[PDB]
Amino acid sequence: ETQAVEAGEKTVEQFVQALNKGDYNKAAEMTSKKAANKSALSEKEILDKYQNIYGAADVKGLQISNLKVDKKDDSTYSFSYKAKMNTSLGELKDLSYKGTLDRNDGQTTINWQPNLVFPEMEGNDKVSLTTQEAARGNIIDRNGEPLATTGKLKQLGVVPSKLGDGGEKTANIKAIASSFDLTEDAINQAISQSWVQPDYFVPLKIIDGATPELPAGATIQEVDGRYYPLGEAAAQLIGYVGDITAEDIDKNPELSSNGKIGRSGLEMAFDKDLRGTTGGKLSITDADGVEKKVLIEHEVQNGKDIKLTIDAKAQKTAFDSLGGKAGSTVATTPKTGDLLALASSPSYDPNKMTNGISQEDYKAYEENPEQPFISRFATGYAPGSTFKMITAAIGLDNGTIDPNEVLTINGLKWQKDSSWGSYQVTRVSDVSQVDLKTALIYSDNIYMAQETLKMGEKKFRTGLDKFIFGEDLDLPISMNPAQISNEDSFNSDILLADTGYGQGELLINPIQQAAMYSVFANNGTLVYPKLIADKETKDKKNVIGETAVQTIVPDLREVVQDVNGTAHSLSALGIPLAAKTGTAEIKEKQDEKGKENSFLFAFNPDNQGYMMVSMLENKEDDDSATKRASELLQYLNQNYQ
Amino acid sequence: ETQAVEAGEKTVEQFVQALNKGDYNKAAEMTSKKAANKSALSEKEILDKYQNIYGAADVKGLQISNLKVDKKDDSTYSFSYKAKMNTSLGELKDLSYKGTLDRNDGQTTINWQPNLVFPEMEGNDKVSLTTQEAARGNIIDRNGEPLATTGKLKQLGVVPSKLGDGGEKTANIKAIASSFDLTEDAINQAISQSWVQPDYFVPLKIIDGATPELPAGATIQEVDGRYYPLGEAAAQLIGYVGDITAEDIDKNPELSSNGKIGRSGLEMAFDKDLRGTTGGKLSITDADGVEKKVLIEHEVQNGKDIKLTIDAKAQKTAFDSLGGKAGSTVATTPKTGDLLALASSPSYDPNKMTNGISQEDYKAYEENPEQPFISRFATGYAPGSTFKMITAAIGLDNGTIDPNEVLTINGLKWQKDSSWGSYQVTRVSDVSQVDLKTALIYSDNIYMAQETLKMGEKKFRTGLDKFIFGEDLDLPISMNPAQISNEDSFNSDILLADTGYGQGELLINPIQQAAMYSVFANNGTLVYPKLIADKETKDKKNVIGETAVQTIVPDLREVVQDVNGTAHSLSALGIPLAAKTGTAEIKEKQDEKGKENSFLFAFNPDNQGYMMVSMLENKEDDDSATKRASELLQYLNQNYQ
Repeated sequence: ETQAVEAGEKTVEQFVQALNKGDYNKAAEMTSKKAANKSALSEKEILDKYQNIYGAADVKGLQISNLKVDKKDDSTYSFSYKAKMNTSLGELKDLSYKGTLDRNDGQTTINWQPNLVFPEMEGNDKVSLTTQEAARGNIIDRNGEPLATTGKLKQLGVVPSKLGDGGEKTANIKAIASSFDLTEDAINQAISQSWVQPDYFVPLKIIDGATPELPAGATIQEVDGRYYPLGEAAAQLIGYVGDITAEDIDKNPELSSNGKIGRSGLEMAFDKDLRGTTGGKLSITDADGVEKKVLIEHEVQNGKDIKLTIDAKAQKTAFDSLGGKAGSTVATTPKTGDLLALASSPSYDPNKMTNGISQEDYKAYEENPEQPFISRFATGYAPGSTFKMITAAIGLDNGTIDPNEVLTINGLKWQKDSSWGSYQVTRVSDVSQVDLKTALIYSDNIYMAQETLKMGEKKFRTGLDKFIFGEDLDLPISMNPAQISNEDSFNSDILLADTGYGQGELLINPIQQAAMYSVFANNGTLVYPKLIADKETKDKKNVIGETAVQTIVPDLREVVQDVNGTAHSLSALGIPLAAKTGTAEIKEKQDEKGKENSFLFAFNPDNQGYMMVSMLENKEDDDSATKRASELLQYLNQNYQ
Repeated sequence: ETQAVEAGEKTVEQFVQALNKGDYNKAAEMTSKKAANKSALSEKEILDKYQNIYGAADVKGLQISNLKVDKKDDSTYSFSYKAKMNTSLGELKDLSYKGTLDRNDGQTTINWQPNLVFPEMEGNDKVSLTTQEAARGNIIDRNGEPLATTGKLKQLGVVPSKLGDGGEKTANIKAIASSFDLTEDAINQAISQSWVQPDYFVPLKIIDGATPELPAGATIQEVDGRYYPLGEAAAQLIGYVGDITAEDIDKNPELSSNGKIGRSGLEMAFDKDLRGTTGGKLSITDADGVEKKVLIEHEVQNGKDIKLTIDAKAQKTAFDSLGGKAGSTVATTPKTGDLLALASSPSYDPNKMTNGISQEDYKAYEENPEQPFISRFATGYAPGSTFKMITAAIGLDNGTIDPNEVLTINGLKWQKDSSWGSYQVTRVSDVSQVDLKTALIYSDNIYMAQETLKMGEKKFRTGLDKFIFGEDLDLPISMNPAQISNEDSFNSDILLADTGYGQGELLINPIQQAAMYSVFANNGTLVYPKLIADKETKDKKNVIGETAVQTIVPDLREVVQDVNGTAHSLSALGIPLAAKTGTAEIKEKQDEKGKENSFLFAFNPDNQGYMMVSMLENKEDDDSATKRASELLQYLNQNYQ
């Protein structure tokens, strides 16, 4: 009967999944009694064998194939199969397992033998694992400057024994507390943890400068560890690493139990390329200790470096220019798409995170209303009033907009008709006669709203659709694709109008904005941004017409040159600029009034060497993105031609 | 020299693309002079030949392959290639073209011959095309009732000659205007269009009932055409058809120039299956008229029917119950996912659209603030306070919620702390002691907000992620996938709290809501909705725990049974119900105050025969989804067990 063979195969498959799912006791309970021709061990001993051995090699994911179950005698059935499993040294493949089953009335059991752990095992053999951790690779900028590297850090700590009794003990703590900027309550709390022992060195802080006077008990020790040279200026992008946990290993055995793992940003995105592969040997030995079989063996491979398009000098300038306010700044070389800077403010100290951080300091980052953990350059926002230049291009392309047509606009508020109720589009300057150029120079939202309505939704979307809404940019930074609105239709003249000047339901992150605005530096060609230096330049032709660009850019030079251009403060710099400012009124439930976002777009219209998009989120009164752009503009202009 | 062969191949490729892009004059201008051994015709005559022939067969998309260009003599090069093109009768494939090129100094030209139109053509041959339009298929409900079919419509019209002079002419118009509900200005305007001729029959309207008294000039004629039996009650779903235009044919030659095309809803989604394929013959004949070659020939294939899960009776009831207000109602048989009703109100008359509609009536639909064209069942909305039951399930699954724990809540407003500013979560009933059951019965948002905050974002998302946010449901209805929020993180306790009771940045359309709530009728298993009757049932196991369902459903029965349950009016019906009401406060720019959306969720907890989700958008004071649910609930309960 194959009626028994059915159960035979079934038993082995159950045994196999029991091991696969790490439930060794369940597997043990499917074995025959301990005997000469049956199971070599008892259940408890089998359980202990797998737990000990499979645990030592971090075995995980036992999968089989080519199963066969024939019969040899009434009471015994032989079986065989190929198998593979993952370990802390990679996958073991094409392993040949075999043994026999014991049929008994309505019970089929496995005559367990040590060879069902690893095929070549017999009797009291042993397993040995040896390993070498791989060194983590580095993240460097476009010129080789380090962004994430491995430094030799100075570490301060105290030895309770060499501290004192009561007299100096209290005074020595004072000395080190002031000498190294440390709350003396943190020091006492540090030295009184359950693990601390009178003689041990109790680590306290990392000295990131020249080592000063050392009081009694205070001492410095070198330790290797990750180091982020730009600090918080590039924390959201770069991210940080943390101690590997038992839980991380459970998900991926190929990590180093004793190592570091990327917890955020690029460190995580490229954790694999950066961590390399563990070196080592997994072997079976005999009772004595002689090597009997090498299951896996390979030399360590250190992590490889990742070279970015980022310009460390630009990153820092972009970040510092935000003055610790909520905002972000993206800078590119629009003809190739290189991301020179990806700044987000406020930020967090990645060196503290990776070197052990106070549980209250961490919470301080989380509860901070300005949310430093957010990567603002990868977060979607209404693009703001700057978007008028896109709407304008579309209008010129489709013929809806005559640059010379002059709209007559009275006052600072406008609505199509009474169906809009109390809603009205708003502008800041009351200019009566407004043509396109005048609308761009003064940032006139009423003009663009009117032209958007004139154009109509069908044509406006036809133009928007030629951009990148909906697309997943090919970047190692988590983000959502830009959207025009929540649905395929606005179903609203108000929304259509608001979308026309960058408000409405538009969500476009800064990287996506720089991507879209690149058309003005490539005659209507859109150039996708890139972050990895070696990557090839990718673009998308005919997003807007060359005529539209040649019409609009001269107007954008006036936004700077003209005495009433919104970006005229930048004309003083004396460098060729084409720019466009913008705002975005946002509503919040917590705030009585509404918040305002300030934006700046700018590039060199002579050589198309650089481009930058900057924004201050929920700006303070009198603050502005333009007000903070000079240094970066001077720097990019100087080095990117 | 292959230097000339380069140009030879190039010339043919240019000639080919010129034809491909329909620019026949450009192709003609690459031919040699008219001669015995050169081109058979002049350019103007070649131009006219393609325009006439390729135009007659709606040729489009000429593509070649296996190009070869050898030489025969110093002055002549022979060429050949396989080709294919689309036509009004489908694609022509494996066509063998051949001819010769004329080299001359630095100019290579094609010695054009009629065989470069169709391969077997010679001299003064002709092309003939004959066709038979396919009959459009039908859209029927789960029991065969027609939803989109082809009826024989009665059409009223007038004959100006048989109308009068001045006396009866003015009086006869009065008679027909009142006898058929027609503005007599429309009648005069109708009979005075530039095309109208004294003797012609001027069509005016479609009589959708019994034909009444016929005044002088008024007459009725039968015409075949699409007919929608449910009318506006299923207009958004079904959609309508319109006259095929030259522009439609330009995009797809396989359509019938003389036919109908789906412009919206299912009629469009399944336009192809429904339209069938044109029958006909494309042949080449000789000067005389004798058939010389049949290029393509096949019999017509009428469109095939599409059978939906919809229950026409339920569709109409669901639609009528909305009383012309803005809203939508979805109904299913949650164990299989069948969509019994997909109602959206207000609506538009699909029979008017397909039978020619006033340009002002069409505009009336568009400018209507309630936007009847929107398919509300496929539009994303904040799910509302009903969502508390999902949040509750997650809380029970992860152990954050103890059903018996009693929160003490004072008043109708609550905020975590002062960081929330003036923002506060709000509830309608001031119940001091609130446990889960009590929170569900009274629809207590403060309770769920507190539990959501307690649970925390990481766990809340872990639970939400087991649902269908992000997924593209497999349905022939255009929609966007549901979203939890705009980003992967809320970055806000307020948003986290609001999301907990169905507000915040949640966007879930009604079909997606019914999909999610199906877990309560399948022990935590989610069952994907289906619209096509023959389609196989698809599900997703373990979205929530069986314990959570067994805990929550009894509470949902109390929402109906308990005297203070929000859905207690429905207890009168005397049918087994488990329900949950909800609201959603929305803000608008046009309105001074905020708008409110009312929702109802309900199903039979005894047999899981049906489920329904209904919503009134921007409801009028005192209106409610629950207030309008009885008839549908009585009907579904009766027929879906």
